[PDB]
This record gives sequence, structure tokens and C-alpha cells, in this order.
Amino acid sequence: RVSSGRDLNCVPEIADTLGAVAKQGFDFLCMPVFHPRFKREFIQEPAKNRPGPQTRSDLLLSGRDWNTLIVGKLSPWIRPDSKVEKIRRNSEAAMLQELNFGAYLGLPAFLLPLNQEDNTNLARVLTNHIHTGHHSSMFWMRVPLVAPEDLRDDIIENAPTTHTEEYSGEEKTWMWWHNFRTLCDYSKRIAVALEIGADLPSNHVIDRWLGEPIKAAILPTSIFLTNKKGFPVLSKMHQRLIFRLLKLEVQFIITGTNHHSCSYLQYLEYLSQNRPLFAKGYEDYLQSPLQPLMDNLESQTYEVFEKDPIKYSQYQQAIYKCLLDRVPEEEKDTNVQVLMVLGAGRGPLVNASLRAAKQADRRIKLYAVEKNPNAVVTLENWQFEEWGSQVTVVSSDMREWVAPEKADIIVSELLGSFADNELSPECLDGAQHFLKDDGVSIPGEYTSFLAPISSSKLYNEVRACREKDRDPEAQFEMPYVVRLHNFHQLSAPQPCFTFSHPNRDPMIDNNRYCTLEFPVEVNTVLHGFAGYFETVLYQDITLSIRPETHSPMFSWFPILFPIKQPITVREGQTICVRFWRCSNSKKVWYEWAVTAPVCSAIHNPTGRSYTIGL
Amino acid sequence: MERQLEAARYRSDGALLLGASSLSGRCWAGSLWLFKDPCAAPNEGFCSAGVQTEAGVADLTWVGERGILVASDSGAVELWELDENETLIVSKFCKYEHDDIVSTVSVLSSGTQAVSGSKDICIKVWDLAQQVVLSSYRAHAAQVTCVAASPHKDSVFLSCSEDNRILLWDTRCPKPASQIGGYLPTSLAWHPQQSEVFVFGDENGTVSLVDTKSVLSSAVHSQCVTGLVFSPHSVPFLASLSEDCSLAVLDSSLSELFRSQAHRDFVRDATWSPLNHSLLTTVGWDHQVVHHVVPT
Ligand SMILES: CSC[C@H]1O[C@@H](n2cnc3c(N)ncnc32)[C@H](O)[C@@H]1O
Ligand SMILES: NCc1n[nH]c(=O)c2ccccc12
Ligand SMILES: [Cl-]
Ligand code: NA
Repeated sequence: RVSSGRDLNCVPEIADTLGAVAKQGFDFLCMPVFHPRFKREFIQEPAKNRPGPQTRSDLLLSGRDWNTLIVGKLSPWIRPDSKVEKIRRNSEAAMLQELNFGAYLGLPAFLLPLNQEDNTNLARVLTNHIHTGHHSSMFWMRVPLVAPEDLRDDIIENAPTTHTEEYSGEEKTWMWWHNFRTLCDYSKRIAVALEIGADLPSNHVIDRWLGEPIKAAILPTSIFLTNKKGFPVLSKMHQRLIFRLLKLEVQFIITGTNHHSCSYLQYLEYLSQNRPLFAKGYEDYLQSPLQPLMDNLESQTYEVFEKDPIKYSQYQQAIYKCLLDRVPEEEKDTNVQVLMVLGAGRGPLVNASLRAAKQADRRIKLYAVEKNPNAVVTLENWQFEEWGSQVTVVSSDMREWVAPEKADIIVSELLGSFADNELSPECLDGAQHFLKDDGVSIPGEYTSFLAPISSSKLYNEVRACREKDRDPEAQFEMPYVVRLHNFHQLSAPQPCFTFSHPNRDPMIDNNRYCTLEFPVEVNTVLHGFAGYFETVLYQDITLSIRPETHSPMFSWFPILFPIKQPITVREGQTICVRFWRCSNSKKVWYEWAVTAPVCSAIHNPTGRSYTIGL
Repeated sequence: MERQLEAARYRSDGALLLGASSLSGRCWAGSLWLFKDPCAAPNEGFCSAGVQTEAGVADLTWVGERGILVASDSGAVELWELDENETLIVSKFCKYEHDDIVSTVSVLSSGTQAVSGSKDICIKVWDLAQQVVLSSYRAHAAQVTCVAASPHKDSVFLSCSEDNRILLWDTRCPKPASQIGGYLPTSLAWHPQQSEVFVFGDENGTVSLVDTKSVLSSAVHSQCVTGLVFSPHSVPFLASLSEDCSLAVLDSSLSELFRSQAHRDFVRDATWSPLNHSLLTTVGWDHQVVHHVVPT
């Protein structure tokens, strides 16, 4: 199912037109609220006194139709940025008129075109309208992938078309959009309606729209080819672009006349159902990173942890291999290893430890240390009905537990999306004293990774996270767990912080300071840094949410460190970021800053906005 | 009959062709009329012929003595023809080749080919006999505002667009468009007796006299210049209509001779009488059909 709409500039009667548009399969109809050629005068007489009605009556469609089927269009003669003062004024009054009428009808969206560079006054008038109350209308800016001046036929004798590549010049229409919404101050009610032409530009021109709030894609009937049967199709390149749009779930709009004397619509449906799913629904949904140390996780939270068999089969294998390497065959019925699950939750690692023992044909004694008393309930009902004397549930903080003996292996799952963001280093450090001098730690090490990303959509979402009683910018000085979706990765991820266990170093200091330099090969806007992690469970057994090496594991989502102000980056420039892992005896926190190509502010100084509870 | 009077053209004998649009209300349509008695217009009860079009009439022009070429809001070019009795206006063909409102149309000298402009930014050359588009051009980078065929050269015609380009066309060349050397141009008019000279009005209300080789101007109107029509005299007069609801008659040097303000709304068209050259008809969205007597 593809949500599509019909664009028109000729509507003899909304009753009929809307009927044919529906019977063909269109979900909604874009059309002008006033006659497109019905130019109106607002200052000079006698034209200003033109008796009404100034347009159609709202009584021609039920309230529900105006709210769900009709998308308004700005009349094409309105030029708020015209060079003639008289024309600006008339256009200003007419734009407000049609905008106010669209709201009067409760239209779900209203279309305005971006077809030249300077739209300053257009944005002002729209901004003033948007600030005439807190209403729920949407404004789709119609901007072309390629400016009309850059796709015209060369057929002008004394005005030959450009024949030398202009890298930035070919991205001009994005600059049109960027400036418009920067003037409008990133209003959540202003989205993009990307218009596609018969000829697609370079890839870098198309990639420029990654992370932008694309709500609709406009497809003129002219760009459609014709197969043997005589039906409209699309070049393989256009098909590829359409697939990039389906992942954004945009509403495709069909404009122009029928040059194949609903076929166009059927082709889109044919394309949608032709393509190959777990996190569906969490796309770009900002969440607070879990803090299992400071907070006690809820039952269903542990349920999600346990709904990932590939993750614990990796734990089982890591334990399977470790047991073999420690218990020689000549000691399989005499050597019992002491395994301590530090953070057992509801008992997944405990069961993984058991199955790894029968697999390695060795003997083990299990301790299940868990500080969450609610989960300890699950473990002890599990221990009474099933496990038994083999498992010793310990309801304590691993940093305070006075162990009766020492462990040959300690297994923990204290890692977050940013590796150490749940304070696994501080916990495994404290739990280190009761580790035998030759004891193994699973995981044995872990590393965090960062990557500069561009996504005006996600930037606005963080912007909307202001709250009544806290710093007005605190939403930018804290990380968010999010299934990153509509964004642009600007450089290959690089390693940030790494920790090893057991940590034998004489000066155990978990604070960190790292400087990263990301080459950027595109013009873009930096909005934040995505964060991932990798971990070595034992040897070659590993887990990773890092994209290039992702464990083929539905668990961790990526983390996101935003920045207060977007940072423009030119192709070839280097993004230099600074990340700190700070701490006192009470809390641990990150501080980050950008130092190139421009310095940002140090984010979250002294954990004023975000701390991790110890 | 619709309220917004769009076009008005006299033919050889003297009949008046009216193209109207419904630019507001329930139905946004249009119609075509023929008043063998020009004084009866726009009264529908005393007309020679009429027929309703599906959409509005953005522009039109005669195609001989019984042909009517129309540019429709629907994006199609239309050809209507009077019967042998000139009492019925029957549609000859309706081709939807443009992807937006057809804003301007004009017949070429031979009366067998026409050029159409459209808000889709395209200009197309039409073969009226075969009812097909010979060529399809995309020279401008914005809405095409006006296209006017050469009065005597069947392969030359002008066109202006909101890209601020005035283009001289000669389909005899590999690159058939030439850019002719301000404010956006909105109306084009070839000179009746020079062929290499034309005039054009802008959105700022200025009318200019331009010669083929590489300039005289004058502030005529207070708003957009919607149309320009030369009179049939030996040394023609220049009539200019504007959104300022005024009609002006200029001389050779672009000096004002006549000034009419009868209209109470936009003045959309103006046509000279082939029977009396001192009479000039005008129509407007106020639904008026005024007959002016221009002093000579
Ligand atoms: C699998 S998510 C992390 C689990 O480890 C537990 N955990 C985290 N920190 C500690 C700690 N210091 N001592 C004991 N259990 C802990 C949490 O309560 C949760 O069950
Ligand atoms: N230790 C935290 C954690 N552990 N295991 C998971 O599967 C998971 C998934 C999402 C978020 C956090 C987690
Ligand atoms: Cl949140
Ligand atoms: Na919609």
C-alpha cells in the first residue's frame, strides 16, 4: 500500500473532480483553493472592489473531506518576493488570504513552491501566519531536485547551457530550502515536497536531501517511460530513487496530464510490493538511554533483553570455549569452575552458562549476582523450580558483595549502546577483587564508536524536547537512544573509548579524553554524532551494533549525541570532535565539543544536563 | 455566460468573438461566443452562436474565418469551428499535451500551424490539420507568459516568460531560440508594417519599442501590461491594456493619445474594428464590452 495523491490546477467542479480522482485510487487531491488565474487586487481601485464571491464555498464538501482529502495550493501568480513593490504588497495580502482560507477549511496541508533562490518575504509572510495561533496545519514546500534553469533545453543560440560540472551549483535547490526554513526557524509545520524531473542529477545532489523532512515526492507523468505493452514505467535510476523514498514512507504525488492516451498509480503499487523489520515503529524515536545501575529495570524490559537468542548463543559459545581452554580433558570429572553472572537479570546468562557446561563436558558452580530485587524474585522462583543447588542467587551489588570464594570466570551484560554508558567499567572494577588471579572476564573488552551525522529531522526532534523546569537547551546536552533512520552518515565510524577486563593497570582511571578527525567528502550540515559499540566476549566471539560489523542481534539501538547549533561542512573539510568521559565519586557523564571546521560549545559541562548515576 | 471576459477578437466581416471564463463560484468553466452584432455583447440572448467549454479560457485567437483556437486551464489546446451556417460552435479537437494551464496561443502566418505557451514552461508548435505537436521546446525556466507568431514569417515568433527572458524564435536554426536584450515582460506585439520591430509591456507597466537589430520606452500603465494591439491604420496606433483597469492608445513615439477608464475591473483584451478603424473594442472581468471611438 502506497499513500498517493493527485495534483491538479484545473477543477471545474470539486464534486466531480474529487470523484474521478478517488475512483482512480488516489487518497487525496491537491488543488487551488482559489482559481489559479483569478488574480486579485488589494490596494488600487477600482479592481480592489471586485464583488465576491472570491472563490468556492466551503459547503461543497463535508468537513471530513476538507480535513482528509484536500491539499491546498498557493495560486501561481502570487509573488511575495517580486521586484515591484506593488506586486509584493498584493502578493502578501493574497498569500495570507489563501493561507487563512486553507486554515478556515481545516486543510491537512498547504503547498507553496520554492522555484527561485530568494524567498525571504515568502518565508516572512508564512512565518507570520504560522505564528497566528497554535494550529495543526502542514505546509509542503514544493522544491525541485534540479532547478528549471539547470534542465532547460540548450536550444538558446546566445545562451548556451553549462557544460562544466559545478559541484555546489548543482545542489542549489537544497540551498533554496535550507535558507527558507532557517528563516522560518525550523518550524515543525514546514516540510519538503521533493519534485522529480525527467533527468536525475548527480548522486551528491540527491544525497543532499538525506535527513530532511521529506513528506511528499512529486512525480510528473512526463518522466514516465513506456514499455512494450504501452504502460508508463520508470528508468532503473528513478526506481532506485523511489525505493529510497519508500523507506521514508513519503506520499507520492502525481502531477501533469495523461500522456498515455491510474496506470501511473498501479506502477507505484507494483514497485512498492516488489522489495524485501524488527524495530519497525521506533524509527527516529528519541528514547532515554537505560541506566540499569541507578534504576531498577521493569519486567518487560528484561523480556526484551531475552527475546534475542543470537545474543546469548554468542554468550554460550564464549563460555563454551573458555571452559575448554581452562579445564583440561583429563580433569572433566574433577575440575569445577566458578562462574559468577554479575548482573543476572532474570536468568538468561545463567541458562547460557548451564548449556555451555554440558556442551564443553565440564563442571561449573554458578553464582547469579543481581542487585534488582524484583528480578531476584524471578531468579529464585527459577532456582527453586529448575536450577537448584547448582545456582546460588545473590541479591547484592557486585561492588559490595563479599564473595565466599573467587571466580574462574565472570560473565556480565552491563554494556550499553555506547559501550560504557551504563558504567560497566566501574562495576566490573569493583567486582574484580573476587576474581582469581588467572580469571577470565566475559566480555574481556569493549570499544565505543562515533560518527558525524546529518539529519535536520532528528535535530528538530531534539529541539522539541525542551521542558518547563530545566535549562532551555538541556535537551541538546544529553544522549538519546534512537533507531536512527532518516539521517546521513558523514564519515566512517571511528573508535572512541575502550576498556579491558580484568583491568590489571596500577592506576585504574576510567576517565577518558579522545580527539577524532572525520574526513567529510560532501557538502552537508552536522547535527550530532551517532554512537555504537563493539565487544569481545572471549576471543573471536564478539558482539557489535557497529553498522560495518553488526552482529548478524535485534538488541541495542544506536545512541545520539546532538549539538546545539548545526554546523555547516564543505566537501573535503574535516570534522574534529572532542569527547570526554568524566566522573566524580557520585556520577559519570560525557562532555563533547566540535573544534573543526568551527568550534562549538562544550556540551554537558560538569554533567549539568546529563549524569549517569553510580 | 461566464463573468470574467477574457478575450475579444474581430474577424474580417466584423463579427465579434468572445472568450469568457468562470474564475470563481461553484463551476470554474468557460465559454465561446460569436456576436455578429457587436453592440449586443455581452448580452447572451442576442448572440449568433455559443458553446460551453469544459474548463476556463486562458487565451484564444481566430484560425481563419470559422476557426477558434483556445488555451484551456485543463492543459489542452482546443480548436472550435463554426458550421456552414455559423450557428453552432463545434469542437474540432481537444489535445491534452501540456502539463499545466495553457496561458497563451497564437496562429502562425500560414493559418495552418500554431504555437502554444503554458505554465509548464514548455512551448509547442502545433499542426492544426494533423492535430499533432510538431516540436516541443523548453527554452524558459519559468511560466511562459505570452507567445506571438510572426505576422509574416511562418517560422518566427516571440515569447516571454517569468524567467525574465524575451526570446526570438526561428525554427529554421539548430538552436531556434535567441535571447533578446529589467522587470518581467508580460505582453508582446509585432509591428504591423516593420516585421523586424516589436513592442512589449512589463509587469511594472512600461511599454517599450524594440528593433530586431540589438530603445524607446514610456510609463503607460500603473500596473501589469496585459495586452498590446496595433491598429490597422497605415501608421498604426498602439493600444495597451493593463490590470489598472485603463485603456491607452499610443502613437508612433509611444506618446499617449487616448485614455479610457470605462472598465471597473481588469482589461483583458482589445480588438480593432475592420469596418471602422477608429473604433476599438475592449473587454474586462467586469463583464463589460466597451466600444471606444479613438480620435484620428
Ligand atoms: C542486563 S542489563 C544489566 C543488569 O545488571 C544489573 N546490574 C547493574 N549494575 C549492577 C551492579 N553494580 N551490581 C549488580 N547488578 C548490577 C542490573 O540490575 C541489570 O539486571
Ligand atoms: N545491558 C543493557 C542491555 N542489555 N542487553 C540487551 O539486549 C539490551 C537491548 C537494548 C538496550 C539495552 C540492552
Ligand atoms: Cl526523551
Ligand atoms: Na495528507
